[PDB]
Amino acid sequence: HGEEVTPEDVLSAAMYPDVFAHFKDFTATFGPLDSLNTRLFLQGPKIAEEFEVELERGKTLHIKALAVSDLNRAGQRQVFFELNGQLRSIL
Amino acid sequence: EYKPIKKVMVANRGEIAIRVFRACTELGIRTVAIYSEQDTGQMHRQKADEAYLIGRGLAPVQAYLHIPDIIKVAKENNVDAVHPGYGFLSERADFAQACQDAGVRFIGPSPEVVRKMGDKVEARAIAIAAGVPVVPGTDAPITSLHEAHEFSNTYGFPIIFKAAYGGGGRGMRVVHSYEELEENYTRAYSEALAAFGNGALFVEKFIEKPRHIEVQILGDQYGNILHLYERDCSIQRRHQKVVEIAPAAHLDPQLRTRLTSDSVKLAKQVGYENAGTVEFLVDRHGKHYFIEVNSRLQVEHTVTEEITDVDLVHAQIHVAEGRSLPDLGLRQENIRINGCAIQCRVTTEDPARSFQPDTGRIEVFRSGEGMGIRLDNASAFQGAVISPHYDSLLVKVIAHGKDHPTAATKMSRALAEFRVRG
Amino acid sequence: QENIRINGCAIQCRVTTEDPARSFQPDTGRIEVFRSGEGMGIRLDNASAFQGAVISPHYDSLLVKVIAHGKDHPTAATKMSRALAEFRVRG
Ligand SMILES: Nc1ncnc2c1ncn2[C@@H]1O[C@H](COP(=O)(O)OP(=O)(O)NP(=O)(O)O)[C@@H](O)[C@H]1O
Repeated sequence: HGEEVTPEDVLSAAMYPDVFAHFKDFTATFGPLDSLNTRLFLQGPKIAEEFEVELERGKTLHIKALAVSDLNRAGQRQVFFELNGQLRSIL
Repeated sequence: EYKPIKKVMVANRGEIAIRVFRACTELGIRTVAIYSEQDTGQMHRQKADEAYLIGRGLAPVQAYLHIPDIIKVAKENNVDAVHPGYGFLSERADFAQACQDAGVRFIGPSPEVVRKMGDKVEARAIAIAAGVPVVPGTDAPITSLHEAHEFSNTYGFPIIFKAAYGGGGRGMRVVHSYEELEENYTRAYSEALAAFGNGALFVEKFIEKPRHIEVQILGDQYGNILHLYERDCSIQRRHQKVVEIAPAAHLDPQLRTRLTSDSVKLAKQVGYENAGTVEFLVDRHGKHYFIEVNSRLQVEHTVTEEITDVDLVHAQIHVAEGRSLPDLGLRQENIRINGCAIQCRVTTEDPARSFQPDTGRIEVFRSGEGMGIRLDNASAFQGAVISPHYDSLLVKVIAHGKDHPTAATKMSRALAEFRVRG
Repeated sequence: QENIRINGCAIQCRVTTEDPARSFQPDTGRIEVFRSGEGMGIRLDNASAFQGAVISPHYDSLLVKVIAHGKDHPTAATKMSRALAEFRVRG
């Protein structure tokens, strides 16, 4: 699962390989963490509320949560997020 | 040949920012964008590479006019070049002088040329200095009804008062008799002294059937000046541009070449060295009367940009680099006429009451892409909210075709294809 | 014949939902974001591309046809480079 692994990660893997693999697998899927608010990371975005997430020195973005659908056929929900000016649906 | 540019920052919003970002991305130059807090839901923010906020505790219209914040944000981010756009600090030489003193490159003319332009007195004197006839009228500002009476008696009965301190229409009313003359002059003077600053007024001759022709001028620092082509925009609801046509409607070749020569001579005498616009006026009998010279890039540049197939933003960037015009391979004999173009602007004004601008939320948006159809989307997208603090521009549309009726029909189809609901 | 003349150069490209990695195998799914990249000398023809569209697994897999007209070959090549960089189709 190595594409740009640095020596620091090489040494970290020798410490705890199992949890390192699990952490890398989790980070690859859900994305880069520790840019979120702690209450946002634990609780989550409360509905009808807009918050801000800082990514790089200029990359700054906003999220607003709109609503949540019901189970369609396969235990799947649809969530409508409002980005800077657009709408995205996630399953 | 000189110090190459590695980063460019812009101080406008909407379509200019998008255009210059496309230009910089074409040359692989990093982009820096600025925005106000009340304007945090646009597209140019995500289009650039980095974005920063200015005017945190300022007015929404005044946040973009704060020089020190722009200067410090440019200094901190290792920005080398800055573009002024139009309508924001473009016609204030103070910003140019501050940028020069800060060691940052300014995309445009020197502060001396800007100071020479602006106020009408210096430009008018420069015009009368060499050719380029101007409309007959008073020279010094007029604040007395008596001298206005002699000026009306000498030249002609129908006159219009033109004011200073602002290029907008303001109180442009025409006097056709004597009884209304005194009351109109008093009202205009009161409005100038109260609602405005200097009560400088001028008495001239109102042309019964005006027709104004624009010409673009491109200069370098090696004393080379090239005219692009002419433009006609006679469609004015009151005093504002509505629909633009790329070439001359019906101009005699002698007239067009004489106008070109006069514009080139004026630019050379002033020694302009960047992209600017020269405005004139044509009577039914035909008398080219000087109006003013625009020191910035006009919004209606796209028609000429499409006719001659020459990218003006690339030319401006490369000339700010230092490369001379022959190096770019741009010659007056190397350009030619190819087709015609029609330019139109999508606004949010109610077309019934008073062309009063409207506000709301866009619910349904679709766009029309055609053959000679080119689209510039400022803030048009699904679920967009327009603010009344700024202008009301949605889309800038240009239609290109082999003939004027052909371009007209193509643009008609394109607008019929547009779909904005909400 | 006399009224027809060469004027500039052009480049034509088509975007397709195929995997250039394994076997140029077509891919099916639902699009979650779509954006346009029309510019100065850029002409765009959109067949079926909108937010939340669904790609049928049995019909043609063409989304958008993009064309550049320019004064020279490198110019149009750069315009395609920039326009393709500007396009964003995720999911
Ligand atoms: N026939 C005319 N005779 C004399 N003056 C005229 C005539 N027609 C227009 N003017 C002026 O031409 C001006 C055009 O209005 P406007 O377009 O708002 O100025 P402007 O070109 O934008 N100035 P600026 O902002 O410095 O670029 C108005 O002040 C008109 O009164």
